[PDB]
Amino acid sequence: QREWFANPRKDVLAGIVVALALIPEAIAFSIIAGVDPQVGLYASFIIALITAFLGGRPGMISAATGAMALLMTGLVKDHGIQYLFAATVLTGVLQVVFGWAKLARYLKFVPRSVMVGFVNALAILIFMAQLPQFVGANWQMYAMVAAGLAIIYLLPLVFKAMPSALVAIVVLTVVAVVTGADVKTVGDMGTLPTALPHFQFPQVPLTFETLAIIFPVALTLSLVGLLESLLTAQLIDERTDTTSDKNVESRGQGVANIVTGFFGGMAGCAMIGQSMINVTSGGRGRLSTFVAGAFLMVLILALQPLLVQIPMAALVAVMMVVAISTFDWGSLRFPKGETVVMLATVAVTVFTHDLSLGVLIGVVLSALFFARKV
Repeated sequence: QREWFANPRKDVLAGIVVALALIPEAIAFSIIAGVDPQVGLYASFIIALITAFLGGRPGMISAATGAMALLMTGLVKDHGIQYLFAATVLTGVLQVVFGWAKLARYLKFVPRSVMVGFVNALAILIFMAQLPQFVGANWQMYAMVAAGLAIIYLLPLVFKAMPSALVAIVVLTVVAVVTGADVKTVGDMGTLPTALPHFQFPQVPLTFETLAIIFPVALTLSLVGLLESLLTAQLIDERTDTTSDKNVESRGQGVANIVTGFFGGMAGCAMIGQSMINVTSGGRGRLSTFVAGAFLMVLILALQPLLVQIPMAALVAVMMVVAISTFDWGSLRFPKGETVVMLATVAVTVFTHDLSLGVLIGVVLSALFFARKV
């Protein structure tokens, strides 16, 4: 059976840390995808749980990332936050289908140009998503986001193994509350969780015509999620040692997303950064991810009235730096076609504000170049 409970002392702690790092991610990504923070937090929780029990690679955090959100942001403003639920259920179904058929090894065939393009487009789309918080501008917004970047970039050279983003959020919250600053707070953008996720059958989609409109986004969500899970897995593999079956990982991902969709949640996948922060801080057990999700839920339920008071400048700063962390690649001075693919995805996503379209043209372009090679 090979199932363990080794190193609880470090796993629990690591889970706590990455949970504290997980809250603002889910809230923000929820706002970016035009939906309530509740959906993102729920998603992170239940996904972390189910992956903790059925995941392939232990110590890998699967919660809620922009890589999923920016693919649903178009589905929510055209059909609603609930066609999203259907799409997440179907996504999980496609993932357990992908795992049952044992097709993970084919993920290598996916062009690097398409992937790097996806990453770039993703990041700059994050940065662009932070812009509608500046169109209605009070100088408190500017001052607190600038001081946010400042404290995030200048404090950690003096401090230790505790996030500068944590200090940023806490300090800016305390300030905004005490000084009574006039700025938008998170509680305005959407409702925050006040109870446990209840079984919400997607009462909002209807069979076939729904299928015809959620199948593409479920496909892209599934593929992106399995890619993310694959690379995150392999990086944890390199960091330590494992013979992790990526098929089992894909299945766990699938089931997770399925029940997530059945409990009023978003779509989720593996998170590189938080998995790395986890393994670096001593997390290498399933209890790490479990405690991540659980302590996430407990803490967001605990700080709820304080949570809704958190100023939007702090979170827009955190997103502002997560974008920067995501984008920067090797801007090479190389195959013209591949560069063409990356820049195509980037430019198309930038112009249309649709990540799915960038992915689509990436796929078809890579296919054309392939036909030209073959």
